[PDB]
Amino acid sequence: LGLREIRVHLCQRSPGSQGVRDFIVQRYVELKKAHPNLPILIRECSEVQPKLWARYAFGQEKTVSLNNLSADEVTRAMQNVLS
Amino acid sequence: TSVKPIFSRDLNEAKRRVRELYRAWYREVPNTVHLMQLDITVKQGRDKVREMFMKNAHVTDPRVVDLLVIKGKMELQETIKVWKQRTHVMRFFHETETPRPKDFLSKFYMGHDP
Amino acid sequence: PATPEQYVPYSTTRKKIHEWVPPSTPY
Amino acid sequence: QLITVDEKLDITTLTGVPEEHIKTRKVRIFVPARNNMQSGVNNTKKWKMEFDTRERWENPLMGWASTADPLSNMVLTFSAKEDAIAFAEKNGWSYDVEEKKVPKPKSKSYGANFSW
Amino acid sequence: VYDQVEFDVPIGSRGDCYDRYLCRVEEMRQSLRIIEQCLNKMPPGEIKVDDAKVSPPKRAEMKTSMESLIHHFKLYT
Amino acid sequence: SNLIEVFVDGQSVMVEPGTTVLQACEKVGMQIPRFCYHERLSVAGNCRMCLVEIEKAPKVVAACAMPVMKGWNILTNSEKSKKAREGVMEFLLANHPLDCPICDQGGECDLQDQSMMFGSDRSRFLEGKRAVEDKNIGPLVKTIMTRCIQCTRCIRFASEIAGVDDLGTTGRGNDMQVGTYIEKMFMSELSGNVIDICPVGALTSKPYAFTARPWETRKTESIDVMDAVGSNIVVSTRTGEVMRILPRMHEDINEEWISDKTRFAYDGLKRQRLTEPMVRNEKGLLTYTSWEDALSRVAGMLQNFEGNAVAAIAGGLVDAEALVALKDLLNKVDSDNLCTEEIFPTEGAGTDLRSNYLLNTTIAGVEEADVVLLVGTNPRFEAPLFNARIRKSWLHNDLKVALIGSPVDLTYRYDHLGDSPKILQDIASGRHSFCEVLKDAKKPMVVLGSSALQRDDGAAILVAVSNMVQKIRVTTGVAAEWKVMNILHRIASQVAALDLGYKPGVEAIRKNPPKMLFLLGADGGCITRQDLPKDCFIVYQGHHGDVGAPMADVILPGAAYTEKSATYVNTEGRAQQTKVAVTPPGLAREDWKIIRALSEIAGITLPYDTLDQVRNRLEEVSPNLVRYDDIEETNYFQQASELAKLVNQEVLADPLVPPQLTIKDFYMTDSISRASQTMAKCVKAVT
Amino acid sequence: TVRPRSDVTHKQLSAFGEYVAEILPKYVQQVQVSCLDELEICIHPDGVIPTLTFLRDHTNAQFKSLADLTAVDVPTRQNRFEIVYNLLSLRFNSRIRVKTYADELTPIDSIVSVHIAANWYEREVWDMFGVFFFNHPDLRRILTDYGFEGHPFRKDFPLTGYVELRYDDEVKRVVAEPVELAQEFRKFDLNSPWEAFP
Amino acid sequence: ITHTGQVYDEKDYRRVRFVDRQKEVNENFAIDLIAQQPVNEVEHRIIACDGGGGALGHPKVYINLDKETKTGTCGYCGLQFKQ
Ligand code: SF4
Ligand code: SF4
Ligand code: FES
Ligand SMILES: [Zn+2]
Repeated sequence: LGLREIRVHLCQRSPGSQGVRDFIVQRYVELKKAHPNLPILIRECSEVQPKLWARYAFGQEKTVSLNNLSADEVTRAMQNVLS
Repeated sequence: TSVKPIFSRDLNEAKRRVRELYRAWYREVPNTVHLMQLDITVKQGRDKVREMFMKNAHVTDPRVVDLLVIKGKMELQETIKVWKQRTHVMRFFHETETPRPKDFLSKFYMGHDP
Repeated sequence: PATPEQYVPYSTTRKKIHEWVPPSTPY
Repeated sequence: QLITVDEKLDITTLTGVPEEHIKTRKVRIFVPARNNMQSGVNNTKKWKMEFDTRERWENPLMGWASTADPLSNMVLTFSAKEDAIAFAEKNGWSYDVEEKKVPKPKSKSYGANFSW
Repeated sequence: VYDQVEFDVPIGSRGDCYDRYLCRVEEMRQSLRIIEQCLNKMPPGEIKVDDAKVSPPKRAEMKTSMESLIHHFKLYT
Repeated sequence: SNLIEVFVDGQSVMVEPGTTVLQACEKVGMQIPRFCYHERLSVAGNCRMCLVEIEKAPKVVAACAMPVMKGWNILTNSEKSKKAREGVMEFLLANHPLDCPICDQGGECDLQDQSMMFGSDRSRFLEGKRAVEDKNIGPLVKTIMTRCIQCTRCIRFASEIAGVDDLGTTGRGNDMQVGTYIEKMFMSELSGNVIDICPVGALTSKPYAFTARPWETRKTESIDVMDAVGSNIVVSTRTGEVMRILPRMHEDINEEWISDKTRFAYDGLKRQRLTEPMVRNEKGLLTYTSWEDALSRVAGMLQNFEGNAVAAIAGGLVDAEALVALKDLLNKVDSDNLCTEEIFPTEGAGTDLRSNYLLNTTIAGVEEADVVLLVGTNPRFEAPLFNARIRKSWLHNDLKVALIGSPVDLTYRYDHLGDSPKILQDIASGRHSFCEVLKDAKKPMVVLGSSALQRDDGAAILVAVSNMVQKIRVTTGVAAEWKVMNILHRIASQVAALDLGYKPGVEAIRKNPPKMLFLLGADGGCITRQDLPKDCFIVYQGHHGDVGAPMADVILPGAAYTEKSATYVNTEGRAQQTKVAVTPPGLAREDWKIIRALSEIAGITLPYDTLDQVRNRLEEVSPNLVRYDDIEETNYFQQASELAKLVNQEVLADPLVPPQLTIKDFYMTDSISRASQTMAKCVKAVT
Repeated sequence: TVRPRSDVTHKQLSAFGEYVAEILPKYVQQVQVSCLDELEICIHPDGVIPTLTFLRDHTNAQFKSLADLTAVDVPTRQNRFEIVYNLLSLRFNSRIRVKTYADELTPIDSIVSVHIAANWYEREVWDMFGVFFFNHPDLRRILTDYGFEGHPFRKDFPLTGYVELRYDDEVKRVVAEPVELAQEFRKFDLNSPWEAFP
Repeated sequence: ITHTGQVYDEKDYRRVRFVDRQKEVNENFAIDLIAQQPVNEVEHRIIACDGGGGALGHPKVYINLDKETKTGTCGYCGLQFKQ
């Protein structure tokens, strides 16, 4: 229903996370500006393919695995969630 | 990896023993109730037997099933004979013990232990 | 060189805990 | 002979431990830490597998501490992480291995405290 | 110190309860022979090895010398 | 390879030049019997109980001070080095008073053992013993110093770890007594460590005077929750009540030392403690009632109230597991007004990139720094075992400490740049003198204590510091993994809260008042019934009745960190696990379950039903909570600065002042401490 | 305070240990005369009947009586149980220890054929530790209760068990009950942390 | 009330025990009997205290009656010694 927060869990040093890391270095600074106070809790993965969670209105959440997903892809994936 | 067999080589081979025990027990429950003047009904008891033979129904290491039979048979010997009194056999029925609840709310509501 | 005086045990321990006593008057 | 099997040798059904003490109970493999009160390091060399701490209550009549955790005074002692994880897996308990914490080498010199 | 006391083992034939009874009655008699030697030849000395690490220190010593208090405390605890 | 080769009874180990003979024996595995030698204390050679015999050498050498040379074989179990111990132990024991059944370091004696293993079966001292005069060093240390073996560990600790040089030796001969010449109490944090460090039971703990004896004490290894350094500790429990908390060694966090607060406030844990779930009744008095009734009081109000009418002000010592069980519940009724009492500026990336709010340089990094600019905190009384870190690195290494706060007792020589938040701008401009000092620093670090952030211009103070860290980093050209910006906390449940996604500050609750508030261990005055809607339905979830209890429509007692397998995380994000030392008292229950149960009565049941499951939940919200004893490095700072640059705020001229100005400020700071009789005795001693 | 000992024995027995190791190379893994002047021949579990038969019936080593059969359980070792057989030679006035290793699920053979003394000891090892003896006549619980579940002397078994008994009037029988002890057994952590110089 | 408290609160159900019975309580409190003893005056700076016995008393400890300000008290007998 209504996005309440988006937690991007990205491994720190792996091919999979690679690019996800890029998203942060290329767009987080802007995403936060664009849609501020949208809790975006970027946190760390542990040898677990990068994932993007997102709470919604009433305890609802969705997962999207982005292992080896490239940068641009992530960018959109974030934009898709905060449609 | 390789392991010496206790008595059976393949799980299937062993199960042959597991069934040769089930039958034995089944054909014995009736006798016990009468001999040990137990009060539970033949049907009731025979239920217990299946339960147990069933409780162990998940192991796949033949050596373990080769071992539980033995322990299993031993328990018959005693029960077939009256080496075990009523007290012993009836202990399989938790007559006094109040079955512990499992629902979380049912446990949270009583006892700090999980 | 029936008797009433029967030993009865205690817990001679000073109770080892203290519960919050709730506030006396309401708010 | 030499049959082959692929299990973690769960002898949980040969052990004889009541289910609830094999299911809801977590062993904690760890190398005991030193008693700060003493400086002997002979009690921090072998890995121990102790179980969870359940209710320790008071006997109403005499005030003693009573308990219903049969596996409360249990502290199995192994000689390596490998041999403790194996036993816990063997018996069907859940484990929480804690890596050893040997002091690192700290360089000590008598003269150093005389510099100015 | 049995190596220093003299006694005769009472062996028996016809391994039957009786021969076994007779042997038990003889060992009681042979034990009186060993008890006789022990009373006749018991040496003056102390009754416990006195390296305090193994056997506890004497009551007077633990109450007057520190090494003995430490050895009593550690041995008992 | 500068290893030099030396023989330990033949094992022929190879060691760095400059390792002591005692150290050489350690790597082979042999232990030299030792007194007056502590690993993190200077070598003194006072006892000489460690005499060993290097080979084909004339005399015995002190393993604590002799640098091992090339090809010296140490003979640790020779016929000589045993007469060198059988004869020293003769002396230590000769003047010793035999009150081992008084000395509560009975089984915790490094002098009976060494006597009982390496010393002598008998005594030859047929003469008269000596006696010294018991003095008062404080209300925490009982110095029955007739016990003292003049090993000078105390004097050193007091001078090298704690910078308080009050203790000292007085007199020569056999009446050298190591006590303060004038009777001035040894008042300092880090004080209680003397107990643990004196191997003799001369000075021991006064509260734990005679309550127990060590063989009985069952020892459970857990985590310090009183302060945010998260010091490792061992809780010694006998027959189910905690008897003493003593340090256990963690190289990185507390290396064998714990604070005075987190060792003598175990007594506070046993009184004023909530146990049964009372519910306001009758005229308003709280009345003890069964869980079922108290829980549905709360559940019924929860079903009635919608989102943003239900809020949670958590804070203090609540664990991560309760914090996720309280968020998952209030989101299942769609209020994300979950908040913490300590306000961390969120006017930025805020709580979003851990780099923002975590001492980035680890506690152990303070050892490698080159200059530290502490701004806004009295590290001493906020995080004592981090003040010690800067203590050791200012002594053994050469840290140049600079404080922008109140000039305050820091146990070391700092440079007081000033008491003004705007002079932070002065360094950013390069105007102030220390600007070059940092320019000269190859590995500098900046520390901003949350205690500053808690003022109104805290958002501006964080932004101003981030600007200076930015050009400090640019001017120094410091390498990326070296991390200049870090901020230290003083509340155990802050970092975890912030990580789990809890938004700091009660500012949101202030603007819109919630019909129902579930205070979760909050004893702070951040909101009051006076500041709430008229309905003001509020339910305290905690362990000690202090401020939140008497203004509470429901009391749901919880546990304390001695009584649950919860997780906490200190300031550089190292998650750590408390183990259950004692079962929780009364009907009191673990914090996570109360909230799982309330959810079941409410009907929005939470998914987990066992704690491993809640640990799996934590993995979903923040994944470095399921990971213990690990500090993770991803310095998402550069983007943090960009948002800091966007934020515009004014740093008011009011000087930034740490709330704990002097040590009486420190003793009592939390429920488990404000209830401490020992802390109370300490407070009046200072006053 | 130093035992009065004879070196003759250490040597004589050491020599027998080499003799047994030479005569049976296939089953003996390690032979050692301890300093208590006793001998221990450690055999592969398969050598239990060959090694003991050679000792029971060899002119130069007659070991007619089985003093005892016991199983130390070192939980660490992979093969936890260490069955130990102590044997006595009336002819040569000397004693020997043959010890082999058995795991929870790998049974070892039964020596009842070699010595009929073992018929009972092997039943006690099964009841106490759970080691199973192959082709053993009548193996069944010697010491534990008829319905006992679990092998008691295993180091992983709680001192006080899991079940206790009481008479329940309502059922008029001696009923079992999960163990609740009125005073837990204070476990004393008495063990010094300063090791002894060897 | 025993020398160490223990007195049951009126409401305590733990009082039935003493019904048709009574309470074993020693009337001779050692807190007071030891106070009903003369401070042992001495000449020497330090004094011994074998517990009034050799091997029938308590371990022998030497007390420093060095300050009249405080009468040394052997930790075993609670006997105050007046310099
Ligand atoms: S210190 Fe206390 S315990 Fe250790 S010896 Fe001296 S008196 Fe006995
Ligand atoms: S007090 Fe403890 S530490 Fe200080 S000198 Fe005497 S013994 Fe050594
Ligand atoms: S320990 Fe070597 S000098 Fe005291
Ligand atoms: Zn006295």
